[PDB]
This record gives sequence, structure tokens and C-alpha cells, in this order.
Amino acid sequence: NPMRDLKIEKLVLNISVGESGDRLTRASKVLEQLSGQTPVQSKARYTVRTFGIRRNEKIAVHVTVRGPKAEEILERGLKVKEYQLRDRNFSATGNFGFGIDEHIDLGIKYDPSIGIFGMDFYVVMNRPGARVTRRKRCKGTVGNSHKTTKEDTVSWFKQKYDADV
Amino acid sequence: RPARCYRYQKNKPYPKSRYNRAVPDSKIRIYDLGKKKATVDEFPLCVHLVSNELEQLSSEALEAARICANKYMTTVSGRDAFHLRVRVHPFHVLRINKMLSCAGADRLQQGMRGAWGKPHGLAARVDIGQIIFSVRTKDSNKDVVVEGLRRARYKFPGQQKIILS
Amino acid sequence: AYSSRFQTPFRRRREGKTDYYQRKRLVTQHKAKYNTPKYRLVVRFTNKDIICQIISSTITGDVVLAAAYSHELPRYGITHGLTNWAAAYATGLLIARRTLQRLGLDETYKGVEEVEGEYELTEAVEDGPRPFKVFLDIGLQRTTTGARVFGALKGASDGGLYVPHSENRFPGWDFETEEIDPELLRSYIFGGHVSQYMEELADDDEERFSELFKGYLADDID
Amino acid sequence: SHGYRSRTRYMFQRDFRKHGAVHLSTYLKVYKVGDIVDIKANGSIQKGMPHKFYQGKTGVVYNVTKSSVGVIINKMVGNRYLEKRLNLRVEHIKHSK
RNA sequence: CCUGUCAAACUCCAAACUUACAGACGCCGUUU
RNA sequence: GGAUUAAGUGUAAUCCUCUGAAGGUGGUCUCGAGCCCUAGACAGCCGGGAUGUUGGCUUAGAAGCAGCCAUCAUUUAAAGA
RNA sequence: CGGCGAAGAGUGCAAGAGCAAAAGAUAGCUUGACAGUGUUCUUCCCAACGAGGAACGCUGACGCGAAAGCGUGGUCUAGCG
RNA sequence: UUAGGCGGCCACAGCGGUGGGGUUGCCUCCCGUACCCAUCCCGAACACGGAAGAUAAGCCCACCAGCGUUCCGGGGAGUACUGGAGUGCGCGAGCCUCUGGGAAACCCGGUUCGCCGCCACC
Repeated sequence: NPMRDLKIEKLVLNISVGESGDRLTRASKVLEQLSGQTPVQSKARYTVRTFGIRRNEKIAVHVTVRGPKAEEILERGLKVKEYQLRDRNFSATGNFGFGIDEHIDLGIKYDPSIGIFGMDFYVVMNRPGARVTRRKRCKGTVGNSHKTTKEDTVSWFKQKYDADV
Repeated sequence: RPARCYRYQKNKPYPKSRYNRAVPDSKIRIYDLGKKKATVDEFPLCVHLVSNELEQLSSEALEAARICANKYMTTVSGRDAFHLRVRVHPFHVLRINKMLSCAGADRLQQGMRGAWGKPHGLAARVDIGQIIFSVRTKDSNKDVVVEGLRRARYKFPGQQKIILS
Repeated sequence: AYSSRFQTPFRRRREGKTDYYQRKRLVTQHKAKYNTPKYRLVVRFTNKDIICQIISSTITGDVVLAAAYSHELPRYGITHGLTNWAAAYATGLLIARRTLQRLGLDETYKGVEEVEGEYELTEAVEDGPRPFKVFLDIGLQRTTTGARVFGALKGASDGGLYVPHSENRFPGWDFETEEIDPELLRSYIFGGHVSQYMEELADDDEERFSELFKGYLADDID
Repeated sequence: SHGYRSRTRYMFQRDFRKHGAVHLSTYLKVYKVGDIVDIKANGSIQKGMPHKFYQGKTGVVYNVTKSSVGVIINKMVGNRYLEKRLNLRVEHIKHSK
């Protein structure tokens, strides 16, 4: 029972692409004093016409979560811009964060996404034992039974703090 | 023309697009005739087109001998009956005397080694008994299609057997 | 299976047990009580349990002369969690002084010893204690710094068996300390990590385990 | 071009099922003195390799030099002398029928 | 999903056959 | 002993060398396949090839027989729009 | 940030071959790209012929490793007089 | 080994799927970072320390054949091809006979959901 219940594992915020803290190391400042940690990431994909053609990229991305830091964040997080907080918005797996997608090559990849819900929010929902699949060892796979359902997912969060819409 | 030192296999492989360029395009219209899609296979009446010989008809050979074939298949009211199939493709490339390789007969030139014949044409080859190009429908008439191939054969270097359904 | 077009590599493979391309690694250094098809001072980890084995391979076999596995400890010694390093120093230390010299330890067998002047007598070994040996292979596992795997090695080192390994790729002590730093030689167990979690608010007792080790080095039963 | 890996193509190559590293046992096995051993090159080897020509014929092992065993085709080359130069590892197979 | 074809520089397959070594029979050699 | 061939085909193993490829023959012999026959075939052979009506439409015409639609009825021994 | 994902993203350079607790990546350390002298194969199938090359030793001195061990340049076959 | 470790052959072992098993003996999942050690950031992993709790994963045991693979019966097929011989046929391309070998595709039916070695072990 309690096992079946859905809770949020790692969320992680993120930022847009391009260089960050261009004038001075900034934009990391936001994400700072927000969420508590300070991630930074880099990128690949050299020739960008209006992007850089830098290889190793300063590119801003970051955040993550845990338990309880993203609660008390993802608190006063959701209840931010959500014209349609949920619906079609997230999908089979449980949760999402998106907006309007573009015709781009997708699907055959690990599936990180451009998608921007908020400063592209990533609530990811998983119930269960699930640490099973992720963890290195006999990985195991999710049952596709005890898997999240969007319906269940658009529950839990909604029951608390904010309407589904 | 004429096709003489063309369709007798006294050579070995390739086609190989890697190796060769400047191949002439085939002048053999589509190898899918009649109504495709629906399985023509449900039909009374059967097939034809047996080579009864060795090989290498050129695209010049098949493309006016096959639509020539189709032309008197038109009798069955344009789009109403049979599907025509062609089998083999003209892959196989041939080269002709470009005076630089060897001497004497073709695939030999001048000097020793050197110009292999320059690309000029392609022809599919066939065996003693293969079906050059078949398909039928119910006995539309006595066998218009059988009449077809009468004309179809008579522009092949080989002596083709009608072969009964 | 498949179309069988592919050939599958498995043996031990398929579901994992041994590795290969390791465990081949071990073996070349002929170690074990005697020549071994595969020899080790295996260290395995389990939730709530640590196991130490030790033994040369057989065609079919992969026997083990003497084993540890905190679990049995406390035969004597004490009830505490077994899923910590301390209590994974004890074993791998208790195995030593079992495998390490009891049934037999490093290459010691009846008859003339392997070619080379080598004689082993009770008490400190003559012509060097150097000959005692085993290689310890963590099975599939990850080498870390002070990790229990290594720790298993630390005792079951000063247990008489001499295994190669690299110092500074151990816990130091503290997590598993020596009673006195001036003398390396001593049986030493510590569980500082957890200890000082609280200061000494209550609960954990590092003090108990030094107790265990005391017993270990000595004339004990099995 | 010209070199050790000359036209080989299949003879050297080992395919699909047996790819990757090979078992240690073969290259560890010892032979002593006149023992007839076949010669080949198991692919997936990168040392203790003989030429390419002369692979397939048996030779008699003789003493070992360095970590490699004198063997090779001690046996005759063509209808000819047992002129032999052997520098083969146990990696290439031994045994007799 | 059904359906139509290929390869000197393709291969999940795969001969006949050529070939190293050995034993056997044959043949040969120890006044040739 | 037996059968085929009527073209002097042929009397030409192989081949620079012996051509012949995708003209004709109810001369004759042999072999096979389809259909029709004693409810009588072929000749099979011999003789004959109904009225409304040129059916309606279409068309310059469209009279059984370019094409479309219909394909009835009568007189019959019999004869389809 | 999460999920899917045996490999479609490597190894200086042709082609073919080798490689996954690696020969690939990352990090650290290090100078064996060492001196001397051989055995063998190759060059040149068989079958003699130089330079060159390679495989595998030993002697001496080092490097790294817990150790077995690896290192006689760059996974192998071109880069030479 | 009523669950382990190291392997050999390297799909008959692959892919997919059903059922069963332990809780203190095992393997894990699991719990937790003082230490040795670790993440270009994360005790995720690696490493160490440990047993509150589970069999749900893994694993082990029994089993299913739909796909892939192996082998076999029957059919295809003594066909395709072929080593040796021929004052056998054919204008020729080529075919035939005798002798010695002998396939592939595919179809239908079985087989295969690993076998084996050493060691340790209620």
C-alpha cells in the first residue's frame, strides 16, 4: 500500500541553453538561493549558427533534488505558471514538464528534453521500490504494472496545494 | 546495338556503385504493372515468361520488351485486371572498349592494363529457367496476356517459353 | 536462445558470478595453499553480512579451506550489526587465523616445499614471513578507498597471510584504527564513523570490538 | 600493402561467436620437448604469432626461448628441409591427433 | 504486414578439393 | 533385327578450319495431347440459313454482328432480338 | 533532473583485421621511444641474396603495481637507403 | 549446495513468458557513511560498516516453443552440382550413359527454454 503510493523522486530545475552569467557569472545566481544547491553542466554539439561553436560548453543547466529539498521547492514552485498545469501536459510514466513541442528528431535517445515547463521543471514521479531499475546491479525493469499512470500521477500532486486544471 | 558482346557472361561481378559511376540510367519503366496493391495472386490462369537460356539482357532489351508487353495488355481496359511483375533488375554494369587496357576482344583494349571499358549500359542476366516477368488474372480472354509475351519474347536474345499456367 | 546465429559468452557469465578478464587476472600469480586453477582471498559483500573465503580452484570445485563471515562472529565476540566495516575487519581477520595459518595457509604442504629454499616453522617463519600469500579479489565490486573490501584484506593480513595490496588504499585506521599508532603490529578494530555520529549520546560502542580483536590474536578455539 | 597482415582475409580472422578475448588456458599450457603440435593463429591474439605463411602445419616443439616456445613448423616447408624457425606461443594450439 | 530482386572488393551458412603431421597398405632402398 | 529421314538433309568427334540464328513439303513412318462418336460422329458428309422487327437508344448510318440497354413474344420440326 | 538506450557515439593516418572488469575513456605517475648482445621469421613461399622490419630471449640498468606481471614506442600489416 | 565461488564448451545455453522458494544457513534486495576509498556533481556507482525489514527484482527450482538456434525422421532429392571413362546424341549451346560422391531453399513432424568440471556447503 504505502509502497504503491507515488512520491517525487528527483526533480531538478534547469535553465535555458546558451552561455550563462554572460556579463558576470550569473544566471547560476538564480537557481542559487533557490533549491539550495548549485549545479552547472556542459554541452556538446559544436557548430551552432547562433550559438557557440564551443565544444565543452559553459551552458548553464542545473539543479536536482532529493528528499526533502524538492518539497519545500516544488512548493511555491507549482502554483507558478501553469496555464494548464496538467493534462496532456504530462504523460505515460507519470509526470512531466513541457509546453509546446517542435518537430524535432525524438524518441531514439535517452530522451533528455528541451521541453520547458516553468524554467523547465522536471518533476519525475516514481512509486515504489523503484531504485530497482535505476540502480546498477541486476537492474530489473519496472513491471509496467506497478508503473505510474498519468491518472494516478495527476493525483497526489493536485490533492495537495493546487488544482489540476 | 547490336547486343552481341554484351549478353554472354564471360565476366564476373559488379555492379558496385562504389566502384562505378556514370552509369546510364535505365530506360526500363517501373517494374510494377497493372493494379498493384491488391493481391493479384488470387487469379485463375497463370504465368509465362521463362527464359530458356543463359543471360544478360540489357535494359535496352527489357524496357521495350516489357511495356510493349504492357501495351498489348492495355486491351484489358486500362486499370482493370492483372498485375504485371518483372523479375530481375539490370544491375550488372558493362564496360566497352576504351583503348587503354589490353588488346583484342572487348574488356581488353590497347596496351596492357589500363582502360577497362568505359561504362555504357547495364543488363540483368538470367539462367536456363527463370521467370523473366510474370503475372496474370482470370482468363480474361483466351489469354491476351499469353498474346502478350508473344511480342515480349521476340525482343530478347533468348528463346523464351510461354509456359502454361 | 536466439537464431543461434549469435554465440553467447556465458559460463559463469550469463548470470553473473565470476568475472572474466579478471579472475584471470588473479590466477596467474599461482597462489592458494598450492598451485591453483584460480586462487583468491575472496571478499564478498552482502546486505547485513560480509564474507571472506579463500581457496585455490579445482577443475570443478573452487574449494575454500577456511572461511569467516561475520555472522558466525560472534562465536565469541559480540552481537552488533555485521553490515559495517568494523565487523568486516574482524572477519577477514577471523578468516585469517583460520585460513591464515590453521588448516594451512600460504603454500605450505607436506613434502618438500616448492622449489626455492623455504622452510616454515612455528613462531616467526625463518627465511622471511614473506612467502605467505593470497591474492584478494573483490568479486564484481568497486574498488574504493577505505572500503570494507579492503578492510577485509587488512585483517587477514595481520593474521599471518601476506597479500599484496596497496596501502593508502585503505581506511587508514580510525574507521578501523590500530590501538597504538607507534606499533603497527596489533589487532585493531575501530568503528569510528558511526561512532561520533552522536557524540557519545548513547548506543554505539566502538570499545566493544577491540574486545573482539583482543580475543582473535591469541590461542582461541577455531 | 606488404606486411605481416598480408592477404589473409579469413584465415587470420575469427568471426562472430568467437570474438573478443580468448581463454587463458590455451596460452599457459606447456609442452615439453618433441611433442607434435599443430600451428595456427587463433585470432584475438596479438602476440606469440608466427608468420602467416606456414600456419596449419605441424612442427615439433623444441626448447623454449623467452616466453614463447620453440615449435613452429619444425617440420619441413613444402617438400623440403625441416629448416625451422619457431617462435610460437602456446596461444597457438598444440596437440596431436 | 504482404510482396519483387542482387554482390570480385557481403556472409548466419558451406562443398568438391588443395594442404601440414602421423599410422597403415602399397611401392622403393640398404652388392642397383 | 528395328525405326526415322526425301532434304543429297547427311556421309563433318575436337578446330582459325566442321557455320548457321532469333524457306517450304496431306511424301512417308513413329510418338504424344484435346475434343467429338452407335443417344450415329467427319464427309463426318449432303442440303437449308421463319414473324413482330431495321427491338429501344445512339449515330451521317448503326438493319443479329461499332457502342449502350433489353433479350421478349409469335409460328414452329426447328430457328439467338 | 529523471527515464529509455549492447553501442548507431573509440583506438593519429588506406584498407582489412584485433580489442569491453580492454587495446577504448578518465585520473595519476613515469620515461622501456634505455644500453649491450643474441635467437628466429621476414625481406627472397618453395629456394641463394643486402639494407630495412618484426617476433622472442638473455645481460645491465630503470618505471609502474600488493603481486603475478607489464614495458624491447604508438593493437597489427606502409613511414625507407 | 532447499539459493554459493571459480570455470570448460561458448545460443542445444539467445529473446519472450508462467509458476514456486528463504525470511535469523546462503545469495541479494536492503540499512547506513565515522573510517580505507570514491563521484570533472551526486556513499547512484565504486569503497567501507552493518542486519530493522523483505523474496517484490536478481538468483536458484519446475515449466511453456511464439521467435532465434542445434540435431533428427520423412519429403524435397539421389534432384542441383560433381571426380573418372565413352568412335553415346546434338549444327551448335549443350545433353546422355556407366562408375564413384552428393547439396541448398522450403514443407510437415519431432528435438532444444543448456550440458559438463573442480571447490565449498544441512
